[PDB]
Amino acid sequence: QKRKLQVGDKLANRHGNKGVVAKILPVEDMPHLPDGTPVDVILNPLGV
Amino acid sequence: GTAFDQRPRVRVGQRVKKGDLLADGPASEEGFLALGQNVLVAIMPFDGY
Amino acid sequence: YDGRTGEPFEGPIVVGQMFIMKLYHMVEDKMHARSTGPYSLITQQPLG
Amino acid sequence: MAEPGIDKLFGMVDSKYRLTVVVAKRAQQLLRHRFKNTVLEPEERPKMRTLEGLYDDPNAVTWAMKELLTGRLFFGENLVPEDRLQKEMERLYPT
Amino acid sequence: LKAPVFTATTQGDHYGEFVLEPLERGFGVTLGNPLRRILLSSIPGTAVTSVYIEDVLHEFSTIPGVKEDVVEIILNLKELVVRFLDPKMASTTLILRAEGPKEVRAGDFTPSADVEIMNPDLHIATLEEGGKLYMEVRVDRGVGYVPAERHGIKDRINAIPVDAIFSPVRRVAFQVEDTRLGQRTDLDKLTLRIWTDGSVTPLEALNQAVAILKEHLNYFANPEASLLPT
Amino acid sequence: SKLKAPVFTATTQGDHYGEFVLEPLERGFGVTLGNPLRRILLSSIPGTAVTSVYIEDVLHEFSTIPGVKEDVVEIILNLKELVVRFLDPKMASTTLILRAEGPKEVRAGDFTPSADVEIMNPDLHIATLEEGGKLYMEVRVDRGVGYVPAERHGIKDRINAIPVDAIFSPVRRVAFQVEDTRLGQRTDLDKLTLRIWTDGSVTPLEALNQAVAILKEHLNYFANP
Amino acid sequence: YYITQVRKEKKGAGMAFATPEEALAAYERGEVALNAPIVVAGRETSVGRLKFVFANPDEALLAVAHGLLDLQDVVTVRYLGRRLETSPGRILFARIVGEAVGDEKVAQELIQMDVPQEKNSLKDLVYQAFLRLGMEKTARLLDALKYYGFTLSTTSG
Repeated sequence: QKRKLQVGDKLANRHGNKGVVAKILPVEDMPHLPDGTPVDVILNPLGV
Repeated sequence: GTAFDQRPRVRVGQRVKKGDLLADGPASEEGFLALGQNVLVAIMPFDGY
Repeated sequence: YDGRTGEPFEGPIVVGQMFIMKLYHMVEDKMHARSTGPYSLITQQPLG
Repeated sequence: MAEPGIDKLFGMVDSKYRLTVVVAKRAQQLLRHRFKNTVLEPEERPKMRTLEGLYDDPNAVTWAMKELLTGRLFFGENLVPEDRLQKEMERLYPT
Repeated sequence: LKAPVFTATTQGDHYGEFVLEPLERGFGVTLGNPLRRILLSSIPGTAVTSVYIEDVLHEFSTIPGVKEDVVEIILNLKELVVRFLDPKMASTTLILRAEGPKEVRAGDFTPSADVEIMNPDLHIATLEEGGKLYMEVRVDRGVGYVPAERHGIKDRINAIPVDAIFSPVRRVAFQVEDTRLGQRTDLDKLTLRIWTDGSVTPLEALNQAVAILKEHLNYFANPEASLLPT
Repeated sequence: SKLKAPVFTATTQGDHYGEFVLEPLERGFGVTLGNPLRRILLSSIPGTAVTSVYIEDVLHEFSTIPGVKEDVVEIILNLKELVVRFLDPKMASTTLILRAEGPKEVRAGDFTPSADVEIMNPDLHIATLEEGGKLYMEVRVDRGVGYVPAERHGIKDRINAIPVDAIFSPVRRVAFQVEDTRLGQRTDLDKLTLRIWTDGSVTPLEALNQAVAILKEHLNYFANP
Repeated sequence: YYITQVRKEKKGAGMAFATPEEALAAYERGEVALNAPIVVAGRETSVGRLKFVFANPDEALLAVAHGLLDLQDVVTVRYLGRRLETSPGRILFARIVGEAVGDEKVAQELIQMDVPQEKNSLKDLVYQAFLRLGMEKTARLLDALKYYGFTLSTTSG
């Protein structure tokens, strides 16, 4: 069973910033650098 | 229930380094540990999301 | 730059590459909902 | 978007639970006769949005609360005996 | 207040800038974005939709004399980009036969009357002594990103449907800059960049893109249920 | 591709403010139309506003008008809350005039009788003078697009008049918001609601239409020459 | 918070006034060739209070749309029935609570107008609302605030 990220799944980083994907956005949304490249994941500061 | 699966990291007719990556593991990228992805991030609030 | 509306986010944002893991848990395996059906013959309350 | 008109509804009654009990007891009758029982009729009836036009909201309790909110129904604590209450009930097109 | 000068740096099938030189104050973004939006999302392209491999039954399989496995081969195929040519062309089926010590690489596909592989090179399957292959890879005409779990494929069985990444648009950015066109020290010079997989042109994408905005704009047409409480 | 042409409801009050609700738009398009329209809506609709005032007796906004119960500031602001429609479709400038009684309170519909120019909000509390009160005014009205502060234009009709900030834009507020709506299995389709407040002058709906026309017009510049 | 917090630039000690720093003309023209940036202190005022004088919150918030001020610049404004010194965002928060409760007044009455909102400001807003206008309204207030809170903290980023 191939799986694929899903709202409800949980991503973590090496510094213990666990959390659930709660919304996938289409690239039309998503903050993007000036060059055009979009970001990928939008992580909340209030977490820090 | 994770899916351990090896992938070849070496080409046909090549000299091998003593004891070097012939193949990768399940969470491995060319011999180094690969527990996930590095990916373009932005630390900001969205819209309550 | 806000995707939704080309207008820039007022005041700079720290952006960069962060290694992020997908954990053992997934919504796939969770999430279940019953209306009716299999009642145990022993305890007589719905189970299995 | 809390319950529509509930502040008014809580004030109508002594003990709030009474409110529930009336809403329930009404949404009860209002169901056991196809809504041919409303007090509010004309253009007061609550309604529903669709892939289609405004249809009669099918929520008894929602209707029950709108109903009550118009002073048009009464709370007998002990007025009209339970024996006579199920009597003239099954009359105006019940079955 | 003048009408603006339109410019275009269409060099190849990939990449192309477009400039509107003197735009009224703030109009840079007012245009740039809905365009950018419609671009990255809605301009129709093509994708491999599913595959037949010779003696393969599901994705989680492997093929001998093939360093690759079906999964990884599929992640490859996804990237392949087929330019169509006939506009009647709704859906073809590409056929690749491979053998022996060969690096199979897109361009090793069979050429067809109305099909231009836009990114030959591109890895498909490194083959070692004794490797066959024979693929039947189906390219459909769609829009946006259709996951394989959504569409499914009945080009016989052992078919393995493939995730569809249609958009020809590869990335878009746009530049609201200062102009020299003799009015206010507060005007706009827009320049949308646009990158594409040479199957459709920056210019074409842009044109379709505006077409779409227009169509949509015209939905503000003749309105309905009017009048509000007194 | 899929998804039918959406339905566009409009619900209005009849001078200021109307809601506009075009319904099932594919994911995304909500903003894609919504925002650019707002931009155009707040920025590029043609209107008219007071742009310079002369007050007989006294220069400076920061002066003392005697006999006037208010003062130059509240007047300037009061003036900005005035709307006037230019019936004469060629003219691009007009001057208004005022002559003030003793014990009286001056409305905006106490201006110079002048035909050809139509005061849209005849009430409005402009000023007020005391017993033995004198106020004369020469107020310039101008055709325009956005909100243009005095510190920019610096319109000097006289050598004594003080220049005001221009709000030539009949739209006073644009607020829009896209929520999700459902068609069948699809619960996350865009639904854009557009809320336009205009001073009784140009209607919200007219505002919207104008606004669309500007963007479309502009979009036709993306035609290879 | 961010939307109600009031800027404080420092460039400008010799400035604000009961009686003008020279004249008003050159107090304002003081800003343009450097020297004293907008919301600076002194005694009585700031170039912000004399560069910006608005008739409506409407006129104000529009002035904020075109790149002119910043919700949190201090500016002469006539909200309700007085010339307020406020910042357009303090006007805006006031709108929010107002609009979405019904009475633009009662709101202004409840709101701790002259001070940035925080956990406690806001909790006490909610309670205060509940008490005055019934939960129904206090629900709307809640959601209203939940919404503007979110987006605002984004736009600001």
